[PDB]
Amino acid sequence: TLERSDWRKFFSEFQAKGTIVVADERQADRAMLVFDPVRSKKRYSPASTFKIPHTLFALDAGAVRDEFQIFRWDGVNRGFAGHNQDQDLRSAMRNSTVWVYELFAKEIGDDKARRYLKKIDYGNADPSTGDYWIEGSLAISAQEQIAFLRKLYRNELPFRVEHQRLVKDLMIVEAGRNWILRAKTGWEGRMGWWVGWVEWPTGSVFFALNIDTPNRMDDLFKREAIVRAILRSIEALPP
Amino acid sequence: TLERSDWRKFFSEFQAKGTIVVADERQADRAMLVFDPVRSKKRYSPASTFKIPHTLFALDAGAVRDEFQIFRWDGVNRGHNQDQDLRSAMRNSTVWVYELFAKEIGDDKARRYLKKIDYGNADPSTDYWIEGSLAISAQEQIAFLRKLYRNELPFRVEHQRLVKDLMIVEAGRNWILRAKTGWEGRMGWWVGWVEWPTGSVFFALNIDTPNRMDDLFKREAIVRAILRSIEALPP
Repeated sequence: TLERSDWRKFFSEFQAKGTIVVADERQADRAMLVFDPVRSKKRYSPASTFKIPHTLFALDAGAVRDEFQIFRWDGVNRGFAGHNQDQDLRSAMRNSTVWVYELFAKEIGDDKARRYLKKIDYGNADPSTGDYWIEGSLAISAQEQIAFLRKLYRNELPFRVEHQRLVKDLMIVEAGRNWILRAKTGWEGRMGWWVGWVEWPTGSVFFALNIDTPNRMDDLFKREAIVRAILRSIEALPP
Repeated sequence: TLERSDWRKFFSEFQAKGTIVVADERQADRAMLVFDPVRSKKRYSPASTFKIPHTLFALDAGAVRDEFQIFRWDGVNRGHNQDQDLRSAMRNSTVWVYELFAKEIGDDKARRYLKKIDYGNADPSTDYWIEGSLAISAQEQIAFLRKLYRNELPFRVEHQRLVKDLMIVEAGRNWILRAKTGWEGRMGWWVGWVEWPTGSVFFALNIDTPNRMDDLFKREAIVRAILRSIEALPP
């Protein structure tokens, strides 16, 4: 691996404190790039980035059939336009609609959740807590997120390939003729994430960033701002 | 269906002659929008738009394992000159890769697949999808695409998802454009759909190409202009 201490300029540009791991697979046998190596190995609640493996759990357990199933909103104003309405998997993913996944968690159960977490060796694989991925015991590091994402990319997770493909499709955030950005944000109040990858004809560039959010909601834009600036600097995103 | 004769302005804007069928599912119980209904039902060689079903045939027959398998370029300069994977083959309409699949699949199996999905006239008599008797209409392309969208085709759902993935041409935070171009020489195509939170908007256009390659840009130009007019693509 290679430390990129010079990347501090990107974090300072947005007055943020955090870490980022970038694994560029476009060429062969390349070192992972990391800013703040120690923090990159520190485990934190995955927050909504957990929707990536959780969707696999839900599809595997039959808690959700496919991308067309609709889950009905209870009418409760949770203070999120994206949340205050019926949802399908894509809207739930795109808007981090936690209540939908709370439904899945209830149907899956704690015992099965533990088995699923163990089979994918996800962080501390501890679902002790309803939303164990937000306020529960579950925690994972930026480096561990990269390892997990690479397995999903390669269809190497112990789930139906159809489910792995559906989740990768749900993760689409942006795309051009020769590139596709797949990612997921996360925020649990004081910690924010943005993990995913951008695929190019010669290979994919994985990333996992987390930052503290002392300004709460006002710091959320920094997640994508920092990652995009870094990705652009290594030509992993169009200029 | 609803004939949008007023859409003639989009074709003339690009000095083109053709047809387009648009199925906007963002709305409940609606008719498809069509320019030149007669031509919309006329069958034409699918050309490279055939790569959508052909990839399913290839995956199903094991001619290709996944999106990571690499097919080595023979070094012939076809004017495609590099090793390819499914995505590069799709994006660039790399016919030789599919000629490879066709050879492994065989004529009998190809005919079986075509009849199973009742694709156009389902006739591979002869690249049968470019210079053979195989032909399909714009309306038939829409029907086929809708089945793929719904994971209703007679193939593994994982294969249908992979093909839909390979078709990605552009995307935004809440929209994804999946499409495939085709050109048989005298005419060309652009078929696919754009997905939005409230539903998907399917399209199938074909136009004549008297100016050959100089007319190719018109395929996307006309469709994009029409999609924008019904807010199916960002302004």
